[PDB]
Amino acid sequence: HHAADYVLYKDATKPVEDRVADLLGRMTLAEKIGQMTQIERLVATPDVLRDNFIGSLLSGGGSVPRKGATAKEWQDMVDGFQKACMSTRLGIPMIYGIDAVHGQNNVYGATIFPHNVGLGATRDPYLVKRIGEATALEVRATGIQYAFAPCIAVCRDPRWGRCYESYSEDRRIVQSMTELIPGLQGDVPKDFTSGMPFVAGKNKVAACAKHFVGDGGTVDGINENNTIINREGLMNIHMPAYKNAMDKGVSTVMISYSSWNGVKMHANQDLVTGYLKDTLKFKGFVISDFEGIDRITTPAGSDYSYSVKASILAGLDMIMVPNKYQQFISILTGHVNGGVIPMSRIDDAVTRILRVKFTMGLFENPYADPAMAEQLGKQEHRDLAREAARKSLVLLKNGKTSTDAPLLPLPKKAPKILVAGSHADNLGYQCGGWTIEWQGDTGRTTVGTTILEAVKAAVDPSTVVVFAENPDAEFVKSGGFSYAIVAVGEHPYTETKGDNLNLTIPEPGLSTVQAVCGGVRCATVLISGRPVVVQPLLAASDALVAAWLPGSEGQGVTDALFGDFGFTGRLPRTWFKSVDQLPMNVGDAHYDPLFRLGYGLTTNAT
Ligand SMILES: OC[C@H]1O[C@@H](S[C@@H]2[C@@H](O)[C@H](O)O[C@H](CO)[C@H]2O)[C@H](O)[C@@H](O)[C@@H]1O
Ligand SMILES: *[C@@H]1O[C@H](CO)[C@@H](O)[C@H](O)[C@H]1NC(C)=O
Ligand SMILES: *[C@@H]1O[C@H](CO)[C@@H](O)[C@H](O)[C@H]1NC(C)=O
Ligand SMILES: *[C@@H]1O[C@H](CO)[C@@H](O)[C@H](O)[C@H]1NC(C)=O
Repeated sequence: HHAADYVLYKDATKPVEDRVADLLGRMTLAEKIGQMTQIERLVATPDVLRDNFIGSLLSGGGSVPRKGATAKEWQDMVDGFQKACMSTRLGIPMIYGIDAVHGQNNVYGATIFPHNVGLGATRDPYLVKRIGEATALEVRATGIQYAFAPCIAVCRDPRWGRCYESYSEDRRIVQSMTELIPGLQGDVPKDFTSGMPFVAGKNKVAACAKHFVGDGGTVDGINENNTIINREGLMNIHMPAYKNAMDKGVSTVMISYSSWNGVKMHANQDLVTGYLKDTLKFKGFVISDFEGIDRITTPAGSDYSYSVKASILAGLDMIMVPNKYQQFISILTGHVNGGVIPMSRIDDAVTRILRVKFTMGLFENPYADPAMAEQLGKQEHRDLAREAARKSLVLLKNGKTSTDAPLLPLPKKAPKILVAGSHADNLGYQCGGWTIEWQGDTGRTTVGTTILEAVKAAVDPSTVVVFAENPDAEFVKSGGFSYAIVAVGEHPYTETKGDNLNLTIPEPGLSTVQAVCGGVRCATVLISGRPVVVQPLLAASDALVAAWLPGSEGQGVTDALFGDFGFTGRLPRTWFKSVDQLPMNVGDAHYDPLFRLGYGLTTNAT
């Protein structure tokens, strides 16, 4: 279709499938295996990307060009990698992935949204769609085209360190929140075939339903462990939201480190090929988790030849190596050369990877748009995060007796008020894991508003606000305070570091609540990724709010505390009486919760 040097796959007017087949037909084995290889930016250089025909890069948690990097710095980094990839013989652009799981959270100045558990509390799928829309803009602000989200785990045991990444223990809630996908990617057209990948264009990103499948069902909530459940239970609890994701055109699916009845997901042909590809008709690409294939074996990485064979034969398309690319490429090349892995399997993997790239417009817009840089941390997106934080809050108690005056909403005008606790003025703590660093961090790690700052921004000018992180009982009794807001809870964590068999918040937390509430009426704001042992906190407190991990916009908390809006959040998980009960989920035979799934007190706006 026209000039003498015409190349069909480079023609933007041609159908995606024709472009895919045209390109695939021209590729060497090296070029094919290259597409299947995703590497960390930490090991990438122009020569590496060119010489190995690399298909993808990622930033893992905390993998950044430098701390405090601007959006333009990120764009320049990604574009530098892309220029190298576009200089190959075939000029196949790389796709760059990142964990943008509650905003573009590795990036300084990015809006940080509430984590998924709090979003489940909102029961507001359209809110979550809007969060996806805002997240896509902030990801593209940094030049990145691919977000490793949503996590559609159905966390069945809050001892899991990733429970906060699950919208709910109830698969119906998780299904509803798959609206994140068309937020990130754009809405699919009316005609759309379930299982096809979709991204609308350069202002949207590819999404990733993860981690397939049963990541939330592991024994005792042990991260990456074994999910022991029959097929009926897997299909009833852990699988449904993957079908919703297919219906919404999710572009990629990431495989879980976990096992199902002792079979590693990264080696499970029956589920990856038989079910996801052949039954759900998924036509996007399947990606490993980080060193996921290494962890097929015990010890991890002890037979990488086997890891490569098992994973590629199981049906994975792209391997998040992410560091030992030469070994990966060498081993896979050897397996193909030896007939151990057929060319049909390689061609399928590359077909899927190319399909996603062509579909999303990556060949037409391989480089960043400098005009998008200003999307990062945009006030409109912060306003959305503030709305989400407020809606996520679950009011658990509002008065010690049925006859007391309800404490909340608090008055904005009072002579003197106390703000206290380890979590009252700690932005990193209110964001939790996957914020700037992989595991999160403490203190003023990004741009945002702490609970203390939010209180100061909310109150009447005549109201004196005193901050004391851990005041003693005498300080409070002598202080002349009208009331106190005390914020405590969990420290940031991610993945296995968050696995926790006791679910008791660190001290000082309870001691501070007891000291404060003993001296003045108190509203306790509990920051956590999950239900934690709460009876002692409740006993001390006049009012108590489960605020989850609300993100950068602390004013969402004060919007409800001071009555600008009513409390509306409802528990998206069971609140247990004790950890000895676990696992214990809504619908179980011997269900004995402290607060049932769906529980939440309300207030009316002042
Ligand atoms: O970052 C890519 C994927 O990685 C793993 S987390 C990974 C971790 O396993 C590794 O030890 O450290 C990396 C960098 O700190 C993490 O990104 C997670 O399981 C996925 O959810 C995530 O999408
Ligand atoms: C589960 O965890 C135990 C204890 O660390 C470990 O020995 C076992 O191999 C794990 N099982 C799986 C399937 O990951
Ligand atoms: C609870 O477990 C966590 C994580 O395993 C640990 O850091 C903490 O010390 C434990 N707390 C108690 C009270 O045992
Ligand atoms: C809140 O409004 C509802 C609905 O009108 C009402 O039933 C309830 O009594 C109100 N509570 C307060 C404290 O105003």
